[PDB]
Amino acid sequence: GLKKFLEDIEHHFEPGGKHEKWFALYEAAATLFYTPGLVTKRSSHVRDSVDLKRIMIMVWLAVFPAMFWGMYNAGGQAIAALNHLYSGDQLAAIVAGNWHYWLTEMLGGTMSSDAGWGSKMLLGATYFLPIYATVFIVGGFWEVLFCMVRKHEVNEGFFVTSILFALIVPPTLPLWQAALGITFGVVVAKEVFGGTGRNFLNPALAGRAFLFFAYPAQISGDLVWTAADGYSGATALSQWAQGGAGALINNATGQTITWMDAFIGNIPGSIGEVSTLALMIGAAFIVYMGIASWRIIGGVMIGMILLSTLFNVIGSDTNAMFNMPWHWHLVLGGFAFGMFFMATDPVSASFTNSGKWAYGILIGVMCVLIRVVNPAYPEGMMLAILFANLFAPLFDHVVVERNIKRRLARYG
Amino acid sequence: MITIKKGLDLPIAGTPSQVISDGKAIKKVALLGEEYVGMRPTMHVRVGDEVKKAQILFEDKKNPGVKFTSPVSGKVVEINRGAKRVLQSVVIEVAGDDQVTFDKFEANQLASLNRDAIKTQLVESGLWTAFRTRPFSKVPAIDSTSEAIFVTAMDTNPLAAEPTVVINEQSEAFVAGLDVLSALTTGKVYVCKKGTSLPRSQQPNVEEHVFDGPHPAGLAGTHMHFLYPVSADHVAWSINYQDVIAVGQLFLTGELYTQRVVSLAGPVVNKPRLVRTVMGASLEQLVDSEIMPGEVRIISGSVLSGTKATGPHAYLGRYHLQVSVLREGRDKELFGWAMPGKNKFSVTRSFLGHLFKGQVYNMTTTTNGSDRSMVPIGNYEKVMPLDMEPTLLLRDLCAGDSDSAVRLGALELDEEDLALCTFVCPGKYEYGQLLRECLDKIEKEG
Amino acid sequence: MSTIIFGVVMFTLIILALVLVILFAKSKLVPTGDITISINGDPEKAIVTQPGGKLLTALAGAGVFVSSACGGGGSCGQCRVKIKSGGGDILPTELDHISKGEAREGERLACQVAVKADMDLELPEEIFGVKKWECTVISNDNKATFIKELKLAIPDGESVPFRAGGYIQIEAPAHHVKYADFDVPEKYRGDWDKFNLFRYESKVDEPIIRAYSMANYPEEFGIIMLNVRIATPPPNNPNVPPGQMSSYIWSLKAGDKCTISGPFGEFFAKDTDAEMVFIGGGAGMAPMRSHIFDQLKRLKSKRKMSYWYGARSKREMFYVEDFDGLAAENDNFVWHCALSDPQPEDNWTGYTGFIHNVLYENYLKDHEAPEDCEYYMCGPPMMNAAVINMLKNLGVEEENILLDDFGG
Amino acid sequence: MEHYISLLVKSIFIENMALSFFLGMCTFLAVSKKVKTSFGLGIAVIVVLTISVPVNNLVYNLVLKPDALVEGVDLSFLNFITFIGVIAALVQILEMILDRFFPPLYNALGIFLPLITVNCAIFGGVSFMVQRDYSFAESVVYGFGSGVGWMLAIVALAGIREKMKYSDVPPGLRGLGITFITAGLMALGFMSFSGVQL
Amino acid sequence: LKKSVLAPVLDNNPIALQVLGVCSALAVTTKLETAFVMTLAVMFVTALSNFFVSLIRNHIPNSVRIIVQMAIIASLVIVVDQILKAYLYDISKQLSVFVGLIITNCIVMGRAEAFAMKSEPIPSFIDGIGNGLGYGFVLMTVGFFRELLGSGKLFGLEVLPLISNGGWYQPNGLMLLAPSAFFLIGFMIWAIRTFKPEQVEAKE
Amino acid sequence: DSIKKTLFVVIALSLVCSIIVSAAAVGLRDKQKENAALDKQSKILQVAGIEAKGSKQIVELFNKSIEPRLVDFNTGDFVEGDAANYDQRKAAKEASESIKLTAEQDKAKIQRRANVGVVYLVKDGDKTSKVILPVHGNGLWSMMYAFVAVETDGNTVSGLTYYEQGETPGLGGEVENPAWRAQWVGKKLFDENHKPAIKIVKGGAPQGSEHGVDGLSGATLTSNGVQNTFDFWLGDMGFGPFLTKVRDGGL
Ligand SMILES: Cc1cc2nc3c(=O)[nH]c(=O)nc-3n(C[C@H](O)[C@H](O)[C@H](O)COP(=O)(O)OP(=O)(O)OC[C@H]3O[C@@H](n4cnc5c(N)ncnc54)[C@H](O)[C@@H]3O)c2cc1C
Ligand SMILES: Cc1cc2nc3c(=O)[nH]c(=O)nc-3n(C[C@H](O)[C@H](O)[C@H](O)COP(=O)(O)O)c2cc1C
Ligand SMILES: CC(C)=CCC/C(C)=C/CC/C(C)=C/Cc1c(C)[nH]c2ccccc2c1=O
Ligand code: FES
Ligand code: FES
Ligand SMILES: [Ca+2]
Repeated sequence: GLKKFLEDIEHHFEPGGKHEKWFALYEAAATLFYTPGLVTKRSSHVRDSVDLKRIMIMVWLAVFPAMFWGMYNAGGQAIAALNHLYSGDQLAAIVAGNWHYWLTEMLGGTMSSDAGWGSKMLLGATYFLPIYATVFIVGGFWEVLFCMVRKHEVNEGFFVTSILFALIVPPTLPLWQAALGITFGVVVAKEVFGGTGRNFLNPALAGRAFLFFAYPAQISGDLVWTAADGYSGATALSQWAQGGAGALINNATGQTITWMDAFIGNIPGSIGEVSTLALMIGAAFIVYMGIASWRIIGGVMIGMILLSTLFNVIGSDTNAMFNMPWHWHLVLGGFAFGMFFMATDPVSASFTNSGKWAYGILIGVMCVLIRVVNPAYPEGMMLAILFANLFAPLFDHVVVERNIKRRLARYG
Repeated sequence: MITIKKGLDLPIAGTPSQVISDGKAIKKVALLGEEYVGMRPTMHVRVGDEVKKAQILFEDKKNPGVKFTSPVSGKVVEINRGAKRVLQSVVIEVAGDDQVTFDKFEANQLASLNRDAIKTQLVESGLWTAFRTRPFSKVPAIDSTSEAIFVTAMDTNPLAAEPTVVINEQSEAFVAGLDVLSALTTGKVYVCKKGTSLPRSQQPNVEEHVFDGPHPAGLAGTHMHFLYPVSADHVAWSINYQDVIAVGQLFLTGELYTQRVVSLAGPVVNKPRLVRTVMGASLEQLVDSEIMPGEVRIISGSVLSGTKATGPHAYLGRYHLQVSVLREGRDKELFGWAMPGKNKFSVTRSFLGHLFKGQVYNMTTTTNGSDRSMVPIGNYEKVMPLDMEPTLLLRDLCAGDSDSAVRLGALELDEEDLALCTFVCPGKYEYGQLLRECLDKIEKEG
Repeated sequence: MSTIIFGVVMFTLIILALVLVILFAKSKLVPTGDITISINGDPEKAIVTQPGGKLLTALAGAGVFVSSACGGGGSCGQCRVKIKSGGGDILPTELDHISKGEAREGERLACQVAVKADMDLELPEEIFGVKKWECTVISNDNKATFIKELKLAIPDGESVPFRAGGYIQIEAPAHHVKYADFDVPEKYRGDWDKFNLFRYESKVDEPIIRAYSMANYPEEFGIIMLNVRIATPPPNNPNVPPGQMSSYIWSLKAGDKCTISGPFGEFFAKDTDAEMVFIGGGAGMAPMRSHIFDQLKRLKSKRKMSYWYGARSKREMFYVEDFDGLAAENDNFVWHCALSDPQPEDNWTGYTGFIHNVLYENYLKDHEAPEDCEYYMCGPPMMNAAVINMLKNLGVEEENILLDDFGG
Repeated sequence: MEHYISLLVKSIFIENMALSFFLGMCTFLAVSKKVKTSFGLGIAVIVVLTISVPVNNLVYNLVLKPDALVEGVDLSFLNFITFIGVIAALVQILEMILDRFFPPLYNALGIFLPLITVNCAIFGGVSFMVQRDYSFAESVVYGFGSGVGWMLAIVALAGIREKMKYSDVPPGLRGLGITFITAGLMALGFMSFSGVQL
Repeated sequence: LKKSVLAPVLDNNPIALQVLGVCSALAVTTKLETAFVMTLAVMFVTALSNFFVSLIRNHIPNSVRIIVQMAIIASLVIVVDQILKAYLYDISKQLSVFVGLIITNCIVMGRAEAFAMKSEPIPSFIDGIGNGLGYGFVLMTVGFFRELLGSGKLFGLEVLPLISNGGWYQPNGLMLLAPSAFFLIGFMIWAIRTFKPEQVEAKE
Repeated sequence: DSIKKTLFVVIALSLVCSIIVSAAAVGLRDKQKENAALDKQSKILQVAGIEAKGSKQIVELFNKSIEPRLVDFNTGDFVEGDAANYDQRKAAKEASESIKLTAEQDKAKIQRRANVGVVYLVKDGDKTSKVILPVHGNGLWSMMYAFVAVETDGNTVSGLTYYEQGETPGLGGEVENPAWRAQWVGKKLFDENHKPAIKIVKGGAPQGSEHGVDGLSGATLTSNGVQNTFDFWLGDMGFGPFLTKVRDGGL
């Protein structure tokens, strides 16, 4: 009996109990299974049903379609590349040397070109799950340590942080690098400021930026976006820049990447970003429930479209990125993932309705700007969001000052 | 005509039938000392003392000249005191009908009486405490005046009584009270109401204004925001319709009028309805044999801004016109935070409940969650119709930045104005207490 | 070689040109003129200052003296003044201390009003009446193990227009002291010999000033009494040297003379016709005696008064005759005392322990309405805090509590 | 005129003096407590940089370049003294001309206006101008743009710090340490312009 | 007495408390060689400037005291820069513009104004030496971690074999960028104020 | 007293400080120039395949074995001048002695080229063993400068050294890796048609290839810069004519 079991060991953790130091863990475990059972002490004697637990669990569930399609796509890409490169005894030797491959084959899968969706998803899982487990455990350690030392209750949000961080990295990232990235993102960007609801930066993107600038050779280039040993192949944004729509060819299969391929998600890249359709399906829910800001999403879209069309109109004879239209910007890279799930973090965005529009417009402008006129990087969503996080409070200030003037004029 | 678009009409069950009926016999009444903000009492009575209706019980130290008087004739039986000897209640046991008497006038002299005479008559009878001052919601000082007197002739609180039903029984008294206020004020009197008709005063400086929309439309704070913005320099007074009827009766017959009409309603009330009671009536005796079995909470006022009426506080408040009863919710459910709630209310669309329009909920006193930090998913903007930045203001209140809160507009607010923000907070903050603390700091420092 | 000459010449020319430009711009952009100060009534007693002088120093030079606790600058903020014109802005150095108060009438500390503007000043009347006097010591005798009573004769037969509970300031020059010169009576020699305190010495090479309250009330014309305690090194920290002014006063004797300044106004009793309670301990007898005598004999009021004193031991009592006489002839006054740490020769059977606990247990715990009384207190900090906490738990508001601090 | 637009944009963003070269950090960190004081200090820095860089360009091009004064003579070793003297003279002239006399506006800054001399941003800007060999108009535009960028960075930091009234920082980090970490995090965001060759 | 030269190290650290000298600390802490040379240069300049300013403290005209102090400081730093170019060319090429910026380094002017203007020359010299040591403490501590974790070497000596040359360590690329200095200094301040609580700032 | 004393104090202080500063600055120019020259001479000797430790040895061997010369790019024959001190970088700035390239000519993205450049001849007595050609071009983050030593046949490389670059240490900074600079030994700059033939290959060059060199791993944007600089400076607008002359004489 879980209920009475939890209610019997409760006394060991209250002040003076033999396990007082583990009160944070006890509370976190107990309120996950059962509700607090508390009443209202004053003020409004009736409260809304919503709470931070549900707010975070909905976002955590919204990315499951993207995660599953990402696993399937990663497996399919890896198998296609392996069969493009090797064959026969050479392929058998390659399989025997990688634990991902021979585990996939041990569990009933097949690494041949006629593999099914089950085998492809299993191969994708043997890449995704280790990263996610490492991130979860390492970040939870730091969160619980801070809560214990400061004698607080563990707030919610890490479920979202960990899964997003695991979904925005290449399938080949080393586990020690993943651990370092999550450590940085959690400790430096979130916990030092007091924890959930008290930071100003996006933790997952902060960790990703740490990795990006510390170990650039493992999170960029041709060697990291497809989990096939010895395979080297560029991706869509890198191909468009060298350049034009005629350079989009999937070398592993010899076909030409189409807008539908990019929209559905049959392209290499970060694990969860590929499927714009799945991302839209997931984001529509949380937007309907009112947990995500349609104002921020609209601002991002407006900025992207405006700047893309300006570049298209003015044109260039050297830079091929001037040709890319808005509907290609939408489906290439990590634009949709960031726009839907990372640009809508309530704590990092603006706190005013009119400031949210400016925040989104700035993010959208910066993403396209970095994509086009910055030759160092092919994509700019993470940098753009991190940049707009710095100026969101300034938009809030600009709006509130006008409000204060209205008040002083005795009309507000 | 002003239309409020942002707000919330709480769909709680047990809505009263708007028909008046007699109430159960009341044998004890009391004055609650903690509901008058900034009051430091000076006792003029002692346990066992006999009192007459309208006789002074205590006088405020910090507001010289303000008298709090007995609603009924009887004798003092209890003077409850709490931590640090704070006064909680002065309880009087009803007996006899002796009373203090004052002057009376004809209906056509009230509009031209003298302001100082009006002030003296109001103060002596203890009816001067029906007024409150925005900012700080204190009883006005005797020597002060105001350009704006706001009358609240509408009620939008959940399970509240309909003012027109009550007023139609006391048209002459209501009009006489309006006439008295027209002379008591140095500016205009604002009568805030709904679209329906009410008795009218013929004085030029008394004017009616119509408000429409969900709950927050019926608050004196909203009315002030829209008709006469308040600040440190500009101060407005507020009074509700039943107190206006009391004022009219006072100046028409020379006797303090202490009758009330309150709504007794809630999910656990067997037959919700309007009930005739007396000021400061004992709620324990009032709700006797009116509620279903089980553990319940009795509240004086709305479930949004009432006061838990237990122990020495089990009496009707001075500024409250309803009594609410609902179950104490203490159940613990497996994975309750994750279930699809067909029977769960929320201002968001995360539960199945919002799909069943017209549904009414048997709400309880559970806090649907634990205390947490504030994550602004934008619920406050949906319930605050005033021209402010609710998220910034609430974070200023949480941080204790009184100076910034004043700029953001804290002086315009009362604890009743943040009830919905407290209602819809995912972090389970309670913003009325924080606002009161900030106002206390601001008032003390200057 | 040529490069050296060119470098020298150009260095000199550049530096000189910059200096000359700065000087020329200064000569035209700085007012370089006179500046004055004046009371808001513009009396003939105007004040002329240099554009670089502090307001407090200028006023002191003009004869308008103000209280001080640090010899200059802001330490406590008692030196506050009102300004109408000239002082067009308030700096954070006045918001820091004393904080807020939101004086719409333009108040500031006098330690940081500066400088360039014709100043309009407003001051209280008490600051206009400051005077300096030279007095002759009538007596200087011990009344406790570390306390003396200094009696002064006012010159020219005049009487200072002070109010009961006020204080004056003593001024003495640089001096050196040694404790072996004190004539400690045999009634108190035991504890001095116990710690061999006669070995200590102290000195100061600048003039000193200190404030003291007087145990008399304005109906005792022509004489001022001060209860003075000698500042010895803390018993737990013998390292530090003793005090200066108290040692000098103890060194003085009958027939000597010393120079004092006029009184300053604060700590006056309220006129609300309410019961008054006085709590004192140790050296805080002067304000209490002043208030009691002024209320009972000069104002001839029938208000109810009570005095509670926390004494160390019966060996430390004084003014017992005065208080007993007052309590025996007046039906509206009573006084009680308790011993903090009695010793066998006291033969004590009365109240013991701390005075706050004694008062709580005997009078207030069963009192009808504690908040309606007025409380005047003075004593050591660890009595003052206990009394304040006790009164707080009874619900007494701050406006009914008056606390006087000698400086900890 | 596109040349000067490019120069101004480069100075404001691609070469932000505070968050790309990291100069003036002492006042950048100390005075960013409130947005209004930060804005005032940024305005002062803008004015000083704009008046300083061109004058130093003039002096350097007239007397300090090799052969500028006399053939075969190089007085470039006087660069530091000349630069700092000009800057100090200009700021001391400002203090007497505007702030303490009009409107006045001195009281807002107080201690912090006199020490603009030691503000490393201005000296570094003049040094970079000399290293880059700008013309007079380019010097004016570069000074103005760099000052504006510095103001932008400090105002953004002040806004963040004001937003942090709701934070719960460890006692050992409260104040200086947390501000250092916040600036470090701002640098990451400003690294978005690294590869731009404007 | 010794305390005057040791207090600035931890009790009154320039960068961690005052706060002064942040720019050079951020800039020149990617190699211990440059950090050490800058520490020595600042020590020398501050000590000599304090000595000379104190030597003539009674004759400085109040109008142009800033001009006089900056002239002395600039002369000293010009001499230092010439000497570095003459004898330490390889390190001078790496210090670039930050040798000249010693003039506007806040520590030198702050000490010259606050202390040297009211003290005897020898005490002023000792104060300058102590402040230089306090500055060098932070400089060297930050440079240690930055250089080690960013390139696997100390003072140019290989300590962690790099993978690019057959080793086992992969250097951190962020340690060679600015943000790492900010983070290092912040955490150093955290540790110092943990071990010396009296320096903790009030809540607000 | 005020004004006179102020002026006197400022004048005296300026005199003393200026004396010290000017004496120190003028007394060290020779050593500063010597250090600056040694920095370059060490790198030139390194690329030439001559070892030297210490300033004395560097100077001795540089004087004994290296002979700077000036070359006119337009015609490719030697021209008289002070090659030991000619400053090509500054010479490129001024329009009086520098041309501005066109879109199709500026393959290396250098924006200009000086009329005459300096080359260093390596000598083993009276004969000439090889020629060192300074080249430069734009990378991803910075401008990259290098020396390339060409043998007497005018076709075969014997060494390559990048002595100034600002790429990322792990990705683009590998141009300075000894293992990568060692690949250039033996490659031939031109083909049998005498056209530029150096190839930077993404994914590695074929074993035994005499024109291909492995590109930097994950640094295509810098491999492109290297390819552009080489295919430019080997063309008609660079050392093309000079190497053509070398192939059959002149040297
Ligand atoms: C309004 C007012 C009224 C007053 N009324 C009276 C009164 O009626 N009677 C009365 O007796 N006093 C009264 N005082 C107190 C009086 O003003 C003096 O403070 C007191 O007499 C001691 O003065 P002193 O010069 O002997 O000692 P001080 O020199 O002021 O202090 C000496 C003491 O401090 C210690 N000390 C010195 N330096 C240090 C250090 N660095 N660290 C630690 N300890 C140190 C010494 O060891 C010694 O204990 C009053 C004060 C005020 C403000
Ligand atoms: C939320 C998010 C943000 C990203 N931000 C960046 C970025 O700032 N810079 C970058 O180079 N890649 C970034 N990426 C990775 C690219 O979107 C993409 O996965 C990868 O570069 C594949 O190569 P391609 O863009 O050339 O197709 C991001 C990915 C995600 C999901
Ligand atoms: C998980 C467990 C059984 C015990 C906690 C112990 C532990 C090692 C936690 C690490 C992860 C973590 C700190 C999550 C926070 C958080 C909780 C606890 N419950 C949540 C519940 C719902 C939605 C979000 C959250 C959430 O975001
Ligand atoms: S003299 Fe010290 S506070 Fe006034
Ligand atoms: S060292 Fe202080 S501003 Fe640079
Ligand atoms: Ca060239």
